[PDB]
Amino acid sequence: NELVQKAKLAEQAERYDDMAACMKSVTEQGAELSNEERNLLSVAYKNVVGARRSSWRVVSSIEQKTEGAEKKQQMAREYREKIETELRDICNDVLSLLEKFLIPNASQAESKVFYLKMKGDYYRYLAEVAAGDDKKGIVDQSQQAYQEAFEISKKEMQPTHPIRLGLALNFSVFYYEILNSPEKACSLAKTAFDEAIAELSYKDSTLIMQLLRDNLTLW
Amino acid sequence: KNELVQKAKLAEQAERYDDMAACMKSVTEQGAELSNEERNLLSVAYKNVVGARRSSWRVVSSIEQKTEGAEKKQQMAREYREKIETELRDICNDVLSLLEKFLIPNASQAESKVFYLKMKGDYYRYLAEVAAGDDKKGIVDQSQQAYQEAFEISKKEMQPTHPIRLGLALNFSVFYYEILNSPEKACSLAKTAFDEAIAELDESYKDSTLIMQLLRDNLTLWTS
Amino acid sequence: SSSAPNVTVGQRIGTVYKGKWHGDVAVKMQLQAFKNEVGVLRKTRHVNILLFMGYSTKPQLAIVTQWCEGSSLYHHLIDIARQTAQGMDYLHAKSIIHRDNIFLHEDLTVKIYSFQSDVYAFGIVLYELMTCPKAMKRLMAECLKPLFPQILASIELLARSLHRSASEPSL
Ligand SMILES: Nc1ncnc2c1ncn2[C@@H]1O[C@H](COP(=O)(O)OP(=O)(O)OP(O)(O)=S)[C@@H](O)[C@H]1O
Repeated sequence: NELVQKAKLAEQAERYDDMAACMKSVTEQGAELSNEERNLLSVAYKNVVGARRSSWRVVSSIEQKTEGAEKKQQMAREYREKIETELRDICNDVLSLLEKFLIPNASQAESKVFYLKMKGDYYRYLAEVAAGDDKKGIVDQSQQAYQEAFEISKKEMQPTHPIRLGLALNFSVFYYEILNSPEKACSLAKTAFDEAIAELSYKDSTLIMQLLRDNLTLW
Repeated sequence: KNELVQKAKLAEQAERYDDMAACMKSVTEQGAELSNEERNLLSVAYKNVVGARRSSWRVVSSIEQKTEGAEKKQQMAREYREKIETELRDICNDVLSLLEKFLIPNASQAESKVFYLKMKGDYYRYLAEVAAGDDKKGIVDQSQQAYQEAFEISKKEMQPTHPIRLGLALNFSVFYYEILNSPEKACSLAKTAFDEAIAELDESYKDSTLIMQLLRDNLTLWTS
Repeated sequence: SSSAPNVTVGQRIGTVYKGKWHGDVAVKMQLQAFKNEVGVLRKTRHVNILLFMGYSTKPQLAIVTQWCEGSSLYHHLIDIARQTAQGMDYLHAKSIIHRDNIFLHEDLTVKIYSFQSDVYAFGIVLYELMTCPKAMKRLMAECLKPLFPQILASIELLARSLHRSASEPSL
């Protein structure tokens, strides 16, 4: 388990590129990531996209406020696509490993749910990055990606299991933001928040239910 | 020309400095005189691209010490440290090459010369903290030399309460205690430096205070 | 938004209880003794320590006091131990003899016969908190076996402690 240990280490240093890069390898083996290597690949790519998505949210904002300058807006736009290209390049690198290696090897309900949800998000990030017709195709790719997860876990996992909420949290975040349809968003979370409360891991569960609660009062 | 400064700012709002440093050294190669705030761009652009590698190096090494009770992990933890070492060495040699080649030689203004020479002495010190063998010793002197040249120039022309001169004496002192392990010389430099500023302390006063508090807080650390 | 993760009288305690007079407060719900302790206790004021927020006489005599939310002395180092010695020292200076409690507000401000009688019990409280510089132990032993302004000076000497250096800020 050298790659995992190296990734555990690249996390401690906060060098996230090496996190994913040595995590890609164990996925490339055709093996089924364990409950730990799942999380290590999860944080590995989350921090790599959080950075670019965080840079994009800044450069995009500047590009809006630069109505004055003419050539300055050119560079601001030029850099933005440079981040999106960096953002897209990492996303394609994760989805590809997903479809090729993880989901095909998946056997457990949590395994399939985790990887399709991972597929779902890595299409929601692409959606925001996407500008036009790409948005339609990629979001359409996004909706299918999550939906397979949601119908898997409606019955093939306990009502309180964290991914069931994790699938509920982000699937909904795709619902409101990308589809611009709060109605489906609040419906998904409310159903999801309700079924857990009736069924009310506990400390883990309540960590994200607060985000489930805040979403409901958000949209 | 002016576009490069805009891109560097655009890389310090996205908080991605590897491009900010890369754009800044590109301005350096022009060989002209970095403006008052264009120079500051170069410092923070490079100050952050290094700080990220140093702390990454710090934890990795600390794990190497803590992981003395194993072999494979220490080999990899040592191997990963050598990776952060090498990355840091490259960044060091990149900044210094600009300073000695383009910036220091054209450092016409006294404030600029002390700034760069301190920065050269500074980015030498980072090299020393990681360097172990005789390379450390070679780096130790060049940190000392560059620290000293700025130190002297600051006295000759620069006020004793300027942020750079204070930051120079705070940094130089950190070299004494950390790289050299001479807290007697550390506190003498730190104490004398802030003591002189207090004598002439009376926006201009605020910045000096932030370093001075760093100066005084450093002293209390070293005394006990 | 946000996605999944990575990796009036209110409540009662005693008499004492919570309150709501101009905000959540504590209500200090025999009568002759209760009034006497109210008079001595009500003296404290005009400080960052021992602050109140109201009072009550009927239909149930009580005192409304400011609330506190933090790791109280028992509920929970030197950053407050200075405050406790100072607050008791200052109150002793104003000639209030307690001869007898410490609650944290914002988790940072710890809020609280002769003066030495309060000194004897404070040494015990300090000892439990510490169980580190030797001066702390010596001060506690001396109190159990001086003048509170002397104890405050004793903390000042205990303030010698203040890892790793720190270079010019990254800016
Ligand atoms: N203003 C306040 N803010 C927050 N908590 C308070 C406040 N006043 C009282 N309390 C709480 O209410 C509890 C009531 O107990 P105390 O009044 O401190 O002591 P007691 O239970 O009356 O017993 P003794 O023997 O008199 S110390 C305290 O321990 C605090 O936890």
